[PDB]
Amino acid sequence: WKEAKTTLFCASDAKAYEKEVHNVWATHACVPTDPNPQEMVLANVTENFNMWKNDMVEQMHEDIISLWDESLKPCVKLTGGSAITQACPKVSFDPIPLHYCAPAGFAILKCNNKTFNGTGPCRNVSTVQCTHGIKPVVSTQLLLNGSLAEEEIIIRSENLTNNAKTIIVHLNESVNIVCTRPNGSGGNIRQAHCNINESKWNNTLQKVGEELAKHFPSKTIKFEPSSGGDLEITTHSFNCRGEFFYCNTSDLFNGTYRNGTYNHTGRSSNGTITLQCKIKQIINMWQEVGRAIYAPPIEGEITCNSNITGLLLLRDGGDTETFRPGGGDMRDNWRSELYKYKVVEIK
Amino acid sequence: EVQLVESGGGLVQAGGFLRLSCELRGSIFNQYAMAWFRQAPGKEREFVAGMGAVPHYGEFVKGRFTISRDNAKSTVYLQMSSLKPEDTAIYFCARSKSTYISYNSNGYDYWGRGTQVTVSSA
Ligand SMILES: *[C@@H]1O[C@H](CO)[C@@H](O)[C@H](O)[C@H]1NC(C)=O
Ligand SMILES: *[C@@H]1O[C@H](CO)[C@@H](O)[C@H](O)[C@H]1NC(C)=O
Ligand SMILES: *[C@@H]1O[C@H](CO)[C@@H](O)[C@H](O)[C@H]1NC(C)=O
Ligand SMILES: *[C@@H]1O[C@H](CO)[C@@H](O)[C@H](O)[C@H]1NC(C)=O
Ligand SMILES: *[C@@H]1O[C@H](CO)[C@@H](O)[C@H](O)[C@H]1NC(C)=O
Ligand SMILES: *[C@@H]1O[C@H](CO)[C@@H](O)[C@H](O)[C@H]1NC(C)=O
Ligand SMILES: *[C@@H]1O[C@H](CO)[C@@H](O)[C@H](O)[C@H]1NC(C)=O
Repeated sequence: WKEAKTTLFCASDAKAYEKEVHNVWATHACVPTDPNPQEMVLANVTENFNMWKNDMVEQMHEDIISLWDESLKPCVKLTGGSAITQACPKVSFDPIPLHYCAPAGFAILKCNNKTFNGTGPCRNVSTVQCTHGIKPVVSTQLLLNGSLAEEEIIIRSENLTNNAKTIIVHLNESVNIVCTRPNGSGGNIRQAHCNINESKWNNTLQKVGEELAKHFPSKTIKFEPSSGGDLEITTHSFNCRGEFFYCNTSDLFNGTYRNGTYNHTGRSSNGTITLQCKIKQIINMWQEVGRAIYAPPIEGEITCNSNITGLLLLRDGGDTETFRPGGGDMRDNWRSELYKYKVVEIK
Repeated sequence: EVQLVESGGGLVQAGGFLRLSCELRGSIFNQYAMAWFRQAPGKEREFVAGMGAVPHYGEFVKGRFTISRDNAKSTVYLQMSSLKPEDTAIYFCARSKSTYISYNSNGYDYWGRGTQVTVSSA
């Protein structure tokens, strides 16, 4: 069981007849997935994992960059010294699950410890040929459409003492988020909004605040909106149906957790938290430094009904502790699903 | 292994011009945004100027500073004009964790050693 790097390959259940661009890309870039993949539990062996130094993440990153290069073609791409022009037709866009697979001579160890924080020893290890299916959802602040924690909320970080290390909050219950650009009674084709059930979110940060306090005891735990910067990271940004949404989260990350109780202080209405969103055409790229420019949005109603399954938090540096939404490095998005896996060489 | 080579700075007369530069080594430049923070004595490190896809400036800048990227030289530059005693501080180069700029110092995992800028009024 000697840890090792090697070129993984992706597998998917992509469908030959599907025009959706994830299917199209996986059709030529991945192999079909197995209906019954074998898994061999080993209750005896204990191996150490490290989700923050896992070469599987970097290989996934390169594939997703590569998928976006073939799929979401911008009208023009501006990178410092250059400007590339292409046809930018509108496209059908809906992420599908990708599995990562070890070539022969290597195996994938899977941690079965349902509260494993991503670092150190895992006592219950399995062997699989491929990971489970991971939807490559590119987003900031909120992790969408992932998998849930099995027991309690899990706090992951490379080092909770180092405030510059991103914190990944793995929820154990999804929180529904519905964003829509609706179909003069209309006035702007670039305005959208998201709805989140207030009590569901009140209960979430209550239990997230409980887990955070375990790590930062005797402190008031505050949630505050993003620090300033690029719009991609100061808002909850994500792609919906090919359109780039930027959703303001100031009413979302806005509460205090004192004396074991969470007190939401963001704005709310019919028991619902609303985020105002813009659809933007000029976006700052996450694949590399520069800008990409897209056509105006499609007609009709644009809706993404998603499941928040995790959060990206950052703690302010210095008698209190303040947490803001983070993200930006999509490697953390892949880490949040690949944490339990580790590629190993069967010498 | 990542290192930031800082250049420029030191003593300026009030109203003068100064240039700061910072070469990123052991990392792919066009993968990371770069920024300058400053720390005056007794104060919190504060964001000055940063650039990934687009430049950002701290509120106290007021169009006096220009930040730019040189991909060929893996270097980012800060041109500071109309400097004032208020601008005296240790200036730190920083490499972002990503392609994006945050104003909060915790969006950065690599920091230069810091160079003193002192603005003297004769
Ligand atoms: C290991 O994980 C599997 C997966 O659910 C579980 O069925 C089994 O009981 C676990 N074994 C140990 C020793 O924890
Ligand atoms: C989720 O975790 C919290 C604490 O992290 C716990 O109080 C709650 O019961 C869990 N939800 C379940 C097990 O459905
Ligand atoms: C995860 O657990 C390991 C060992 O059990 C510990 O060293 C590490 O600090 C933990 N990390 C977090 C974020 O709790
Ligand atoms: C965690 O962060 C602190 C402060 O940033 C640092 O001093 C410490 O060495 C880090 N822990 C480890 C295990 O590297
Ligand atoms: C979000 O909305 C508030 C107004 O309610 C505004 O002050 C804040 O700057 C907005 N944030 C961003 C990143 O646009
Ligand atoms: C929290 O929400 C209220 C109402 O939306 C807002 O006025 C306040 O500024 C927010 N807190 C922040 C942005 O820190
Ligand atoms: C999340 O998944 C649902 C159902 O699979 C889909 O309708 C929605 O568009 C997805 N959201 C994102 C941001 O991909």
